[PDB]
Amino acid sequence: PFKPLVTAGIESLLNTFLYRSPALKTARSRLLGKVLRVEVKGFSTSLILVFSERQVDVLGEWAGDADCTVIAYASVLPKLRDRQQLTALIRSGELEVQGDIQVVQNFVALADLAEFD
Amino acid sequence: PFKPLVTAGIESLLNTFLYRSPALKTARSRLLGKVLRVEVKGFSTSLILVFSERQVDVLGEWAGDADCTVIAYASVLPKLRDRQQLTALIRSGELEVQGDIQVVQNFVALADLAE
Amino acid sequence: MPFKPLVTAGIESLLNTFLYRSPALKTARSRLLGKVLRVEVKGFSTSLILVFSERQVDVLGEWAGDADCTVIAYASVLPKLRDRQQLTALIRSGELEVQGDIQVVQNFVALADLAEF
Amino acid sequence: PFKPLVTAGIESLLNTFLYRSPALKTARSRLLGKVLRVEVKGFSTSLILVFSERQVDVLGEWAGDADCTVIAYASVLPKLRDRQQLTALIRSGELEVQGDIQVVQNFVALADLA
Ligand SMILES: [Ca+2]
Ligand SMILES: [Ca+2]
Ligand SMILES: [Ca+2]
Ligand SMILES: [Ca+2]
Ligand SMILES: [Ca+2]
Ligand SMILES: [Ca+2]
Ligand SMILES: [Ca+2]
Ligand SMILES: [Ca+2]
Ligand SMILES: [Ca+2]
Ligand SMILES: [Ca+2]
Ligand SMILES: [Ca+2]
Ligand SMILES: [Ca+2]
Ligand SMILES: [Ca+2]
Ligand SMILES: [Ca+2]
Ligand SMILES: [Ca+2]
Ligand SMILES: [Ca+2]
Repeated sequence: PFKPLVTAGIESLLNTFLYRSPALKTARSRLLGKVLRVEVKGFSTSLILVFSERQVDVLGEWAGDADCTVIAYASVLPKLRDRQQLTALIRSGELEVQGDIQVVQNFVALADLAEFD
Repeated sequence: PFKPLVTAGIESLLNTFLYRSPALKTARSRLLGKVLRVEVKGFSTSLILVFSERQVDVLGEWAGDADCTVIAYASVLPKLRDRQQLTALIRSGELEVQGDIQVVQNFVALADLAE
Repeated sequence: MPFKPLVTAGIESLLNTFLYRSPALKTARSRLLGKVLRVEVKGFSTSLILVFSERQVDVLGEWAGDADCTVIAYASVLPKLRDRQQLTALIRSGELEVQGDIQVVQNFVALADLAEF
Repeated sequence: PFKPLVTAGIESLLNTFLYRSPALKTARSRLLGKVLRVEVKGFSTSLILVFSERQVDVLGEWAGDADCTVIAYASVLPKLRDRQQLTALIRSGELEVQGDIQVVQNFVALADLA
């Protein structure tokens, strides 16, 4: 399978850009204890992001309850890099939000200020 | 340095009794991604339990939102060993539950299976 | 882009997902507790340092210390370090060079062989 | 039952104080892949500390050979909190060091920074 390689590469990417900088501590702390389930529309699978203080875990399977579920095609997910693009994708129907919309809004705010040094 | 030793001793106790047995897997999985903030009434301090697949983190301070908040004096907290004791503690007023009562019900069911 | 920080993080993610999740791999993992395996990727002329603990494996890009076992091979031969029945042939062929404690790479390959991908 | 609770409580304490701060990264990296066996002299028990990048593992038992072994009574072991403290305990005879003394020196330097 290619899913174990996709979840590991996404985990690597999110942690390198969102969890390395001390400037991103406040944006990361808004996501503390949150689970963001992403339902990939093209493929039959989901990606589950679990947010901690020092890391984000990106899982293929999760027996728990998610605080926010986002349903979209693989192609639209890289566009979730700011609040302006998130409002447009919801409006266009491209992205469906379930649960606490503030989880995905705080994710996109953290992603908007992604940096590595 | 009293509180850091209490949170570490509680974390040690919870993981040794609740996270070691493979028989407790189903009870543990009902607590996955849940946060249980305990407000210790006597000492006016809190203990925050965060539940994962392989462990429970016990923290002195937590900046997030809790799924369930239990308010009681330190003396009543060790009595959360089964569902019969929980129902009595709530009824007597000794224990106060806020949020999702199912988080504390699944905690005492997991604690009942430990010993 | 920082491919090395992303590569070490993606490798760390996979090794932990496949080798550190199953309770069947507990004994194989325990043979590696306290060991450091340095891998020199011949094509890229960069190294990966694996540090083995009880509950996890840490993957570092740089380390100024001395590793218990250093394995030198090209990126393409490294996925072949999954068959315990082949590691002896790998070494004989010259494809993989072992320095230090050969029992570290033998126990890594045996742990990797037990895992299901 | 007592020992699994002691090793787990010590593991919890060491990780909370030594493995949380990014300022302790360099001190932690000197301990990478090292095993420090601690022989508690009062109780007939040992604690084995295994140092990684992101955590310390505290084990009750281990069949391997440790990089360093420290032998002392439970009462003197909380005094291993700085480099001047360790030099005094060795001098006085209160603490016995076996193996690589640099493992315990780097542990006490990491503990001093906390
Ligand atoms: Ca697509
Ligand atoms: Ca939650
Ligand atoms: Ca309080
Ligand atoms: Ca508090
Ligand atoms: Ca809050
Ligand atoms: Ca009380
Ligand atoms: Ca009962
Ligand atoms: Ca019972
Ligand atoms: Ca070693
Ligand atoms: Ca095989
Ligand atoms: Ca196999
Ligand atoms: Ca003894
Ligand atoms: Ca012993
Ligand atoms: Ca442990
Ligand atoms: Ca000093
Ligand atoms: Ca100090």
